Amino acid sequence: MTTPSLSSILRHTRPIFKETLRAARPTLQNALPNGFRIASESKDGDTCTVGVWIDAGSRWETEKNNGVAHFLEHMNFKGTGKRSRQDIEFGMEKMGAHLNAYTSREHTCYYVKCFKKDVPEAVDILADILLNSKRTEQDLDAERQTIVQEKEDVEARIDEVLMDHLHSAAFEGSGLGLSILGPLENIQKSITKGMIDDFVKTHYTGPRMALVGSGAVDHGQLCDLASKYFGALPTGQPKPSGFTRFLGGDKRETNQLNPLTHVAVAFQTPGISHPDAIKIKVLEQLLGSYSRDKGEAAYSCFARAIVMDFYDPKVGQFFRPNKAGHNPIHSLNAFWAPYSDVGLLGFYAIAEPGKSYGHEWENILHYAMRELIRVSRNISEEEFERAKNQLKLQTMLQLDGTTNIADDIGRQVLSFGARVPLASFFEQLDAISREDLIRVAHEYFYDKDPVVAVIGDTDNVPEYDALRAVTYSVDL
Amino acid sequence: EGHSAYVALEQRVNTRQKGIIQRHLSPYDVDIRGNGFRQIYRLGMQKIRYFGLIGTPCLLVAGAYRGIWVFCERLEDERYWSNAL
Amino acid sequence: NKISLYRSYSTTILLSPAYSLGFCASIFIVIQIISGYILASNYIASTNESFNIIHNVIMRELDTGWLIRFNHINGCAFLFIVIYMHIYRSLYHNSITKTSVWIVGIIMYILICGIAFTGYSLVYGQMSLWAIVVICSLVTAIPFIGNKLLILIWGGNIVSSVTLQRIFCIHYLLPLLLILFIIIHLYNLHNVNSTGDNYFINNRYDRINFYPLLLIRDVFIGSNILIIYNIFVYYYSDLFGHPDNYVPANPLVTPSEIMPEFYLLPFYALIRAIPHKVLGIIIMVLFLLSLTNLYPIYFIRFYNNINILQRSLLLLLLLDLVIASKLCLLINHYESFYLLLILSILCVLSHHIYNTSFNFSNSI
Amino acid sequence: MNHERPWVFLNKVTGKWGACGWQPFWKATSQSLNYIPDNFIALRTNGSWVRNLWQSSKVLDRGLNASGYPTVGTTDWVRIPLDAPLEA
Amino acid sequence: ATTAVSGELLTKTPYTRPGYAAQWTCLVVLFLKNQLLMRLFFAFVAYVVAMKVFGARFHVD
Amino acid sequence: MNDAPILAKLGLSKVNTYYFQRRKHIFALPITIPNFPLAALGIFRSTDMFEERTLERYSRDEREKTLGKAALLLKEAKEKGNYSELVRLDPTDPRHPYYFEHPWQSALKMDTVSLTPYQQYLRWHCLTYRAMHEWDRQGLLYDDLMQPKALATDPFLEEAILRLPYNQRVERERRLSRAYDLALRREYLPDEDCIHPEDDVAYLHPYYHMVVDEHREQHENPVDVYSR
Amino acid sequence: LYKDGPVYENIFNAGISSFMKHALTKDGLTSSEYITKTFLQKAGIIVHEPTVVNKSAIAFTVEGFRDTLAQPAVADKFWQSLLFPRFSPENVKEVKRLVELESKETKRDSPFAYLQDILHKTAFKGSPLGHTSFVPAYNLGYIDSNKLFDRWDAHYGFGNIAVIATNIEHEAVLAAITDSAWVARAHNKVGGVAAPASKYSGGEGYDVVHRAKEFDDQFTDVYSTYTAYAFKAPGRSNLKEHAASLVIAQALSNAVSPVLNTSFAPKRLEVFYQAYDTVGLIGLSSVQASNAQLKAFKAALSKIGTLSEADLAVHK
Ligand code: HEM
Ligand code: HEM
Repeated sequence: MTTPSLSSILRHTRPIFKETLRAARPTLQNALPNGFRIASESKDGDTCTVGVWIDAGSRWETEKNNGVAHFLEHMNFKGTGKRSRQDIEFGMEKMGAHLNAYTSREHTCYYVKCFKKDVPEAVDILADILLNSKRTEQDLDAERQTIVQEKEDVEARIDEVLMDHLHSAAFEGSGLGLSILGPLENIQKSITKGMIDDFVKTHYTGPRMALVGSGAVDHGQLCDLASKYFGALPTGQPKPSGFTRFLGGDKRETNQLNPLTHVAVAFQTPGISHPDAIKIKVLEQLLGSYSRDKGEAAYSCFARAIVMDFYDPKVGQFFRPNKAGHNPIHSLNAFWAPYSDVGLLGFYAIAEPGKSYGHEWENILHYAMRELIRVSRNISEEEFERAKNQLKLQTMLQLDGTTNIADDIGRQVLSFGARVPLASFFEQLDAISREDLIRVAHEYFYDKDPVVAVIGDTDNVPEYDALRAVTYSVDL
Repeated sequence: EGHSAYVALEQRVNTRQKGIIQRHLSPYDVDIRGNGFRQIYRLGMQKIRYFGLIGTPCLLVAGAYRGIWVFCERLEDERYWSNAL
Repeated sequence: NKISLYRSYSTTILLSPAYSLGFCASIFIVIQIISGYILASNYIASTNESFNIIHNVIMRELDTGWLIRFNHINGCAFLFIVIYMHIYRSLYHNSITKTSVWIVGIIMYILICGIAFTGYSLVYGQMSLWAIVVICSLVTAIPFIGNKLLILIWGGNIVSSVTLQRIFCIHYLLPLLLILFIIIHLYNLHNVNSTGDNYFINNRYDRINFYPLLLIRDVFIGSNILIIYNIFVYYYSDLFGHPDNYVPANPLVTPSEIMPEFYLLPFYALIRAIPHKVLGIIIMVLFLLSLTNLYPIYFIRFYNNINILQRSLLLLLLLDLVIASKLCLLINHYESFYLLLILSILCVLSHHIYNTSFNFSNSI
Repeated sequence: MNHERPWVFLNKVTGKWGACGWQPFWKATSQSLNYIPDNFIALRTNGSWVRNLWQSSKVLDRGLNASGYPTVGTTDWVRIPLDAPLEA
Repeated sequence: ATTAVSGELLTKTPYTRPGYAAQWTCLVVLFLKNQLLMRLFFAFVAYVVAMKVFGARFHVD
Repeated sequence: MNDAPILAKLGLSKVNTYYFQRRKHIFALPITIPNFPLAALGIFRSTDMFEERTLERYSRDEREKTLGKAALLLKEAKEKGNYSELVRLDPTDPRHPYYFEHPWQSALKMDTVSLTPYQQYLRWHCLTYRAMHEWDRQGLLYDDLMQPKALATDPFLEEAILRLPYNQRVERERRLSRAYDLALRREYLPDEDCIHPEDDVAYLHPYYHMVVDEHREQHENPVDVYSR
Repeated sequence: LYKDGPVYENIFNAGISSFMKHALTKDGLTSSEYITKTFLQKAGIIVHEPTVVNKSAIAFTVEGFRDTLAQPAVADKFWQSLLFPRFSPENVKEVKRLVELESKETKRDSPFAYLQDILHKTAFKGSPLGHTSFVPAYNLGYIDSNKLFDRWDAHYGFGNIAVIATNIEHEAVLAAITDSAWVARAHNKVGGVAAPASKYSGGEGYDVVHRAKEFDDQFTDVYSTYTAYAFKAPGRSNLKEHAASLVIAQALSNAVSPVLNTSFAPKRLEVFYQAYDTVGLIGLSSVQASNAQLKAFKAALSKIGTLSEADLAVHK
């Protein structure tokens, strides 16, 4: 390597962050006397996304009907009293559109992307499937095998299996810690028409449903259609308000034949509607993310602390140098999963298992927990500013396209009761204090019980007890 | 020996060696007197020159200390011989 | 598998005969251990029987108890001589780069000084008693808790039978810890290997098997040094000693000159050259601590080569230490030697062992 | 300091409303001559919430169907924000 | 043995290895510049300390 | 020096930096041991003027010189469009921005008119003190004797050796093994094989310096004050 | 956009562009990888992994607020990267590791992407579009700093670089990429590279891999066979024919994919239309394909052929 490196001698120019704030049309919202909500954000264009967001996921199941939400999702597409499955598909095809159904732990949505001239027909089909769909036993028995195949397919996604493990470990004894699809024995035998009908009756109520429109749409037309179709929904009982206890612990799946090891460590945080929501988001952006293509170019104190020990020569006075052959980290990502009651804030690390009985994962978790303690004690102003700017950009990056905007509108309407204007959100983001952020970090990280999920060669990943002993330091 | 610090060092620093030919004779075919007098002479001369080099500062300082020692010794002899103690 | 025995450890070919000093020191450690174990089997520690049981029981009731005692004495003296040569060679060849080996060696040196002192205390003679008294008078200069400390060391206001018994237990115990430290010394060395005459990084083709060539060389050098050793045992048995230790201890009388053994004299000089007792204690502690290499710990430090100027300065250090020992003994009668004593001590304290690469840097 | 902007509680079954907010308070001592306190109940605002409350009083007392607003725990009270005037 | 800026190798300047007298002189001068003043200063300090602190006299009568 | 015309056209000095070495501090801190007490402080220092002086690479003047030479290379590349060639010169090429010369490589052919008496002494000392160690009679180069140790390794040094071209690494190792074989008998190469002072090239110091700079790069542009 | 890719390689350089994909993003002469990426990442800019677009160019893409991208420092860093490379051996070793991982992961986790690679390799047999997008095993040892520098010299020239922006006013962009001193310090040269055209075989034809013996079965699919049935279609050269091909591809895709999509619907089919300059492919990639299925697909395409103006309105 005879070529010199002038970057070590030169004076480099630092780019600075300067945000762009385009004023979007305000999100209008109305509510029928039934309580069904109607939210709409209009923008110049030729295509619009129209959907229904429902506030009933798999969070409300007691292991006797686990997966009934997904069964219901599959059953809504099998025909209604008026139309058949062939008729619904024909209507969608004539409109040249696709009807997408998505089911999560605390939200479901059925949405259609169409032209502005197909809005009434799309809303008609949505109401038809949601309200008037007949769910007979025969069809229920004809979808069991397709759902079994879907279960077997989703069991093969390592990231999804890892997050399911994390939730099963964290929330045991409540539906929030159950898998979306449910046990195989439940898919094949237990779930029944009675369970599906009970779920629909209990959770598809007026005040827990919203009709969302994004793009070239008319709010008045949407309101008229919503009154026409969704005005008869019952004002059923309120959303259940129970206590979901967080259980620190570990869920470790051993598979020594896997090429990569996935380790997620999470801590309990308050819900999404807590005033600490923005501070937790800023913390998530403070920990940052790292990908292997960056090498040593990690922009956060966290990822960097975990990466530079595989480039450090580790020369000591009385010991031989111990430098890693290569950097084994595939990726590091900070995540926050919130829910109306609770939350999981943590990191997700993917790296090679390494030599058996090595020290790679010991070092990774050592430095990860040290950085958590450090941010609990002190945070620098420059990194605070970096985190806030990155939160601004990340919040803006999620609003690409009418479908994404509609998804954001629906989720915020179901969670906070109304969409928070971006400016308003940003107004609350420049009022955060470094001391407040430090207090939030110390409240939930220091000397707390974490939940760990591991998939891969658990021969090298430290066990829970050790991990519980590194959330605090003797010096403090 | 394979798990030793010097072996680790040689593996880190040195390349994979190639093109080295070594010839060894069994000691039963080597005369113990073979290179004796020549080596005695050469090593004696080398050590004489080297010690002449590195011993000079010590010689100079020892000379100064000898001067001081003589002065102090005869001063104390004079002190004792005159009951000045 | 004899072949597997040959190749279990390999060294450089540049091991000149000067690299057998460790083996000679091992020989003398073995001699001291065996002789001391035989002596202790005939020894009673008290102010009424100690001196008598050495000169009237050990040396006159056994067949060669005198020979055992002379072995113990002259083996201590020669162990110290060989250790000093070992240290001087290590400094000459810049062996401070072997950090583990050097630190363990310094620990062993301090331990051996302690062992020799406590052993010399067991012959309850005039010199033993009064050396104990002088060293403890050094002890009582500690601020605040000195006097009480002294009592705890002596178990009383004077040296007595309990003092001799605890000294005997210490003298018995310490050499075995010294054996363990020798084992650690060798373990670290075999981890990092030997320097040789010059430092090179060698692959297996440039190295040679340790066994049996270096064992045979060690036997040869050991036999020669044992000839030299036994010349002193049988014909100069009392050359490394002071005759006043053949006078039974008299607490009411102090000797004309209290002088320690030749191998502790340099330390004694450091006490005579510093008028303030507390300052002398502090400087002795700093001297011993500074012989080590325990600082810096987390600052990047590495070692460069050694040159002719450094070797000449090392010879000068030897000269200064010898002069300081002789002068510190001579100052009792002649007061004009304080000049040369202080000059030599100051020269000793200003000798560079490690060339600080931090000598050269730039300011902000 | 950064707390919630003032809101309006409204009880459904009883049909009775009322404003509310977070009042900071500190131990009394000497004041400052060169300082007129900023807006502390509604931080970082031009104090329009008073105007919104005044305008919305007629709407609320007349009877408002607030089924589209979040509740407060398990009680019969719902929170109406005073960011913008209430017309419904 | 390094090339010139133009890329060619020039003729080495003639050189006769310094002799033993030159080496000995170099070592003596180096030692003197390293420690002559230091040791003179230490001698002075020792004289002052001995003549004042320890009470050495250095003269008779 | 062979770099003299380049150093002159940039307004720098045609004289080696071995001259101009000077002491600026009284205490040599951090205090390092093993060292006898006073010598630990560093009030009195013993040097033979052949020390490395690596920490003096952290200076603005050295950076200015390096960037001046780099600018000359880039200007030539723009003129002729041989960029790759010019950024792949051997560090022993005087046009390289990191070219380094040992003092004795220019002592026999130096002007010496712009030299003070102390610097003339330094020149004479450099030549004769090189002659005093007899590594030239062992067929070695000075840079061959910079070898890493097993414990308390010189990190830069190790890396500096891995940056060398393969053939030059092999030649260095072969020179070391030949010197080892010679040292077994304390033999010297034939007098006609003595290394000329101008042949004792500093072929490893440019790599050493480049490694030092690259390692300090991330320290002067930290991600955050508390990062690692 | 930097002009280099598989279409410019030969059988002895196969995969070299992949090294160029990463080598340019590693340490350069005037700015290392640490200096650039961190400086961009701490400025609220998302730095994407470089990609090969149409087997003929490498895109280095950056995403962020327009005001942050309009400043002349981001463009300056990209200019530094592209004009003053270093190609250090240790960086090349890192790039070798990265390309090995990319090939292996795409084979294991993106069987359809690997199938596309095979489809092109055998589709355009003796033509530039049939070169491999992944480094073949042998070349993993062969490509090094000297080869990278030779390729960089061959491909050097401002004519091989383009700038593309999507939410920045044009003038601002011109104000950003023209304020660089490094552009003024670089050899001024317009150097173009050209590649020949292509023909089309593909085939009843086969790349054999025993996946069940290569990967662990739990978290990847190892019991499936990937069949791509493809036909020749027009490229982007003629806009009318390209739009017609887009309509045909959408008609085929909608007639095969489910209309009502659920959350966890598996991926079993894909209707692809890869369009190039003057040539393209349109086809169906599937698992556990069958003769009946492929005959039905061909018949559906033929039926699409006979549609009238009125029947073409829905698909349009
Ligand atoms: C466990 C091993 C040892 C035991 C049991 C032991 C035991 C004894 C005993 C009982 C004495 C008093 C008898 C006498 O003075 O002749 C003595 C004296 C002595 N020992 Fe040891 N000793 C041991 C190791 C050592 C070592 C390693 C040294 C240091 C080289 C040492 C140095 C001395 C000295 C200097 C004396 C007094 C010499 C004299 O009598 O004038 N001993 N030892
Ligand atoms: C009981 C006293 C001691 C014994 C028995 C002892 C024993 C040994 C032995 C057997 C070796 C390996 C053989 C050799 O190279 O000579 C050795 C090496 C060494 N010892 Fe000691 N040692 C002692 C005291 C010391 C002391 C006080 C030091 C000073 C710190 C020291 C420092 C070293 C060093 C540096 C080496 C390695 C030298 C080199 O190969 O470069 N030793 N010792």
